Amino acid sequence: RDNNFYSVEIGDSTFTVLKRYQNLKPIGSGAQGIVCAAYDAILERNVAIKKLSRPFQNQTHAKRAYRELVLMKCVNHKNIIGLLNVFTPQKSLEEFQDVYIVMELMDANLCQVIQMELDHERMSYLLYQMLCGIKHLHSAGIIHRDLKPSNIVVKSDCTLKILDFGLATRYYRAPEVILGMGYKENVDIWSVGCIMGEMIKGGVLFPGTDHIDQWNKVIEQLGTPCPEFMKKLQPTVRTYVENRPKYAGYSFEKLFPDVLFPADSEHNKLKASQARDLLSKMLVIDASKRISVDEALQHPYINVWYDPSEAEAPPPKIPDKQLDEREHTIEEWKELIYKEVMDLEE
Amino acid sequence: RPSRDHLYLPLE
Ligand SMILES: Nc1ncnc2c1ncn2[C@@H]1O[C@H](COP(=O)(O)OP(=O)(O)NP(=O)(O)O)[C@@H](O)[C@H]1O
Repeated sequence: RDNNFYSVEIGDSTFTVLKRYQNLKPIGSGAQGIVCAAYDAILERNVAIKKLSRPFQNQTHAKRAYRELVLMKCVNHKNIIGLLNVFTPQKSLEEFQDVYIVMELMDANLCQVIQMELDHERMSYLLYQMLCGIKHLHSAGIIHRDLKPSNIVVKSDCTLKILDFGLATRYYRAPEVILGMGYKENVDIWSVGCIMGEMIKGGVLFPGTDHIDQWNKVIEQLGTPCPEFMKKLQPTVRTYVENRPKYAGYSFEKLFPDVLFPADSEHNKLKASQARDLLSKMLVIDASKRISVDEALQHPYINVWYDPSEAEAPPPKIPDKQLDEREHTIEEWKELIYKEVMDLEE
Repeated sequence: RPSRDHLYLPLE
C-alpha cells in the first residue's frame, strides 16, 4: 500500500500524501497544524490539504475531529467548505497515526479581506454568502457559536466559505455565550454583526483579553442591557452585570458615523444607512430583540443577491445522530475515526 | 438579478 504515498517536509512537519497531490506549499496555519496547497493530478485542479496529527489523542481532539469528518462529508453547500478526499498513510489500525483532509482551495481568510479596500457591492455579497452558509447549518441543527474571520475563507472571485462547524480568547462570541446563558440560532448573528462592523471600521469591535474584559467592552459601547436581561442571568452571573458601572453606550450613528462610508452618489448614502441599520439589528445584546438569519437575508442591504437555490437549500442528511454527544475511550475513538477515514476515501 | 461576474478581491 505504501507505494501510493510520498513524503515532503513542510517547515517542521512531514506531509506523507498520495502521489496525486503535487507541489505542496504552506498556505496558512493554526491549532490543528499547517495547511498546504497542492495540485491534484487526478482532478486536475488545486486543492487544500490539512494534516490532523493524532486526532485521537484524548477525548476533545477525537470528538472534534470525528464530528468534522462526518459533517463535512454529509454537508454539501457552496458556502460551506467541501470535503474532496480524506486518507491516512498508515496501513492498519495499530500503526494508524494521522488523518489528511483534502478540501477545495481558497485564496485567503477574512482577516486579509478586512485590511483591504471594499465597497457595498462586495461587502453585501460576502455577508450574503455568510448568511447562506449559516442558514444551511442551522437547517440541520448545527449552531456554530464560534464564527471568526480566521475560519472564514474567500476566493478572488469574491466567493466565500465557512471552514468549520463551530462548537458541539473570543472577540466574536455573543454576549449570551460569555455569560453562560441559553442561546438560539441568532447567536451566530452576533458573530456576523461583529465581523461586518469589523470590516467597516477596519479593527476589532471588542478586543478583550479574557471573559471579564470582553463583556465590559460590549456594555461600554452598546450600553448596559435592560432590566429585562440582567435578571435572565443565573443568580451567580446576574451578580456581575448588576455590579459594574452602568453606561449609556452610543447610537449606531456614533459607532458607525456617516464618514465611514462613501457618501457621493445618492444611492451610496442609501446603502450607508441600510448597512448601519442591519448592524443595529445584529449587534443587539439581548438575543431576543436580535434579528434572525431568515430576516437578515430579507434585509434590503443583503437581499439584492438572493437566490433560492442557495439561500433555501435542502438541509444536510446527518446520518450519525448520537454525533456530538457520544463518549468513548481513546481506543474506541481511534477505531471510529479510522473507520470513518477508510469508508470516506474515494 | 445583479451580476456577480465582475466581483473581484485582489488576493491572487
Ligand atoms: N481550504 C482552505 N483554503 C484556503 N485556505 C485555507 C483552507 N483551509 C485552511 N486555510 C487557511 O489556513 C488557516 C488555518 O485555518 P484552519 O486550519 O481551518 O484552522 P483554524 O481557523 O486555524 N483553527 P482550527 O479550526 O481550530 O484548527 C486558515 O485561516 C486559512 O488561512
